Amino acid sequence: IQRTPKIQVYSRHPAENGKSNFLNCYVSGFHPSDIEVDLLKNGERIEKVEHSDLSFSKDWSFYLLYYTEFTPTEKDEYACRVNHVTLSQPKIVKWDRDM
Amino acid sequence: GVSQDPRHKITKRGQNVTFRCDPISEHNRLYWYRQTLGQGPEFLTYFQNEAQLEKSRLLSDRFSAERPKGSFSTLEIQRTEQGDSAMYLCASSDRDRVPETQYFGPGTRLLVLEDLKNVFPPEVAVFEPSEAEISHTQKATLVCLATGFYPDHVELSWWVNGKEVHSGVCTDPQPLKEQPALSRYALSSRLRVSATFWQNPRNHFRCQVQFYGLSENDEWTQDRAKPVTQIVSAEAWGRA
Amino acid sequence: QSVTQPDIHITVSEGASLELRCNYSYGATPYLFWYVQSPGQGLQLLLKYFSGDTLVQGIKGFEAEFKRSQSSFNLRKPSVHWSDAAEYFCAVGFTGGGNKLTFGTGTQLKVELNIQNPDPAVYQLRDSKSSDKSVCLFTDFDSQTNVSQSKDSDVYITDKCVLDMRSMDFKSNSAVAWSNKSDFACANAFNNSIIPEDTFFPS
Amino acid sequence: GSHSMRYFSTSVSRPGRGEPRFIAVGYVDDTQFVRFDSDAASQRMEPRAPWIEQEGPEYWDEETGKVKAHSQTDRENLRIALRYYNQSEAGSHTLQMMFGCDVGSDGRFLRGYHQYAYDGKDYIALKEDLRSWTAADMAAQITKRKWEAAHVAEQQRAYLEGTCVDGLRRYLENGKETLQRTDPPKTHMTHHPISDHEATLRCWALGFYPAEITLTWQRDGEDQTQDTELVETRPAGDGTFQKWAAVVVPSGEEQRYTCHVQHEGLPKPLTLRW
Amino acid sequence: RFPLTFGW
Repeated sequence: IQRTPKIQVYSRHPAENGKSNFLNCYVSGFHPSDIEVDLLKNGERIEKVEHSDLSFSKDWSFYLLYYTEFTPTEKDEYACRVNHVTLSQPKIVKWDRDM
Repeated sequence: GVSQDPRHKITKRGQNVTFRCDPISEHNRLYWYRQTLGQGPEFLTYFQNEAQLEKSRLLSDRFSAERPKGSFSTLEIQRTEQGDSAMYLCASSDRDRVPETQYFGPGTRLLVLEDLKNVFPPEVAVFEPSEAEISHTQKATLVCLATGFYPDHVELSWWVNGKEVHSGVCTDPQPLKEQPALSRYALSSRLRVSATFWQNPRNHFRCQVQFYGLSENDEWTQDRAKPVTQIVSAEAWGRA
Repeated sequence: QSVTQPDIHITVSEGASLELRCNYSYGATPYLFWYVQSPGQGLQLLLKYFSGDTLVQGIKGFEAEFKRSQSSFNLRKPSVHWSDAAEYFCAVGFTGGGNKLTFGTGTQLKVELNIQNPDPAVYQLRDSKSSDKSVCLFTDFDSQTNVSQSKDSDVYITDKCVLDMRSMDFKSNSAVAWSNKSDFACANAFNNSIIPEDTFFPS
Repeated sequence: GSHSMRYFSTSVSRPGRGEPRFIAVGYVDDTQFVRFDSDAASQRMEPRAPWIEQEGPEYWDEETGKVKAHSQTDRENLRIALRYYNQSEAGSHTLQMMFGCDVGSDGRFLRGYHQYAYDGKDYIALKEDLRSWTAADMAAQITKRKWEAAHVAEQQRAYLEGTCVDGLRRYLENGKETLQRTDPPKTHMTHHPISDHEATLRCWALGFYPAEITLTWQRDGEDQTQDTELVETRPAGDGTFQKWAAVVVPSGEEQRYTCHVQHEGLPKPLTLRW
Repeated sequence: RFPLTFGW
């Protein structure tokens, strides 16, 4: 069987421009395992990306956490790009600062 | 039920060694152990049917063990030294039986030398009982003796009419040093049967002493016979 | 994470009760084994216990009992045979520490003969055509007789070992000595050792 | 307080792409401390928490061997599962495993868990008594029969009550600075309009540990779930968690809406009003 | 500590 991933985009600390923070893209309640996740800056793929270790919830659906180091500005576009076999097309979630 | 090969091996210091272990079928695990002279075995490593999972960090990297095809294991230790001379054990388990019983093999005793200046083979002779025993016991006690061998790697057996017998047979548990201040070895053995078994000349008697010594790959540099693996036998007939 | 084997050397008379202790660290409930190692060959498994039956009956008449209140798994045998003289190891596998076995310090056990009809004697056996030495045999002597080893350089004396004629149920001790000296006879070999006054000698 | 330890494993088969990707992680109640990825070059159990680095080289040498066996024990296990379900040897499937122990306040054993999974569905689970099993399908009843031929229960039962618990307090008392303490959340409220007289009210609570927290939007002493969005708990990556609750209200009615936060770290349940 | 593992 298959599960549809739930995606969230958010920051470790409240938004303060110029001061370094961390961006997280959380994948939850999803199955199967093999999935590709990347973080984009204004459409540019960010190279230095680290990911959490693979675990799963009580319902055997996995959960992951992709984070990277960044510094927010006023105009820059950040978003999380997700591709999965459960997705016919790669889905992107825009980052909202005060979502 | 494990089968190991070989049992006794002797080398000069600073070289490599190689033994094999052919454990039981349908057993997927293989533990290697090292037992010093008269002590608890020391753990080396263990496999699960394909590859090496754990190795004692207190053992150097020159210890190489591999079980490629998952049926038999291989062991290789480089730069032999006398501090490693001991008995090395091979064991197998199932991992599906919860008690996880390990069954060991006959093992392999290692002796490292700084130079092969000590190898001398044994000589065997048989001694017949005196009538004073038969005049007092109606039973005869025979003796086999080993003279001047090195090292203490022997396997003594008796044969009556071509078949091994064990009733009324005793042997020294340990060989001695003929020169206790250095030192060729010596061993003793006895065999006791009734007078009618003895006073009948047809009964055959042979003292089988198979010696674990040099192999064919070894090079002999001394002006004497090569002390290769030998089974030195001495026989006797019954007497009237 | 330790295994304790208190009995490190035991010598009893044949036919008596026997118990060897083996205590492990008061931690988890680990695997338990008792291995015997004959002096020459490898280890032979006697018994094991993890199922939950505190009493285990094993091979060679050996039975073992598990007592978690004492954390002991002690080997037992009702009457020890004469052949049980070997080194006895208790081996455990610490469940959380991997399936590798943890072996004990080792117990060396010997058995003295409960001799019934002592009859000491000394015999000079026939020299064969392939030797220059006359050999001697101290047999049918009482078990508690200790042989003082030779001090002359050209005389060898052995330690006692026991034979069992399984057919007739006869057990006797033995001790051999030999020398290549021409001035050597068997009657004048065991003078270094203590011999009973009633020991028979050839006429 | 009540804490636990979990062990999660994951084996994902891949035809022709080498040995299946094996990922095993070690989890304390809500903090990960060890991991093992098969495709990494180290091939040893690597720590992921500071306080667990006290354990000597024997610990890593032991934990490495025990899990590398589990990789091969599960790799060959899949080749049996393909025979059990009569699948194609060129198909891709996933194997999952979990079992750990929960304890009480003063170190008392509380509960025992053990559950496997095959492609997102349960295969075999140890019962609450820890001395019996529960196979899901007829294919699992084969393995269930084996594991009954051997006495697997009283080994895993003695483990879930023993070395799982006996080793747990060693982990906690090594790191009582980080685990046993609870960080209360940082709470605030935002305000976001979408039209002339309709806006979105979102209640924020950041930086708390652990993740068990309850949020409820109430209107004049009456709770509300209609027109309310509550996202699942999300981690910060440093050891804290986040969660927001949303409610859309028309203009002029904002002051009556109340956000309430209930959490273990707070001695008193918070009451927030805009 | 990581417990043991049995095949099917």
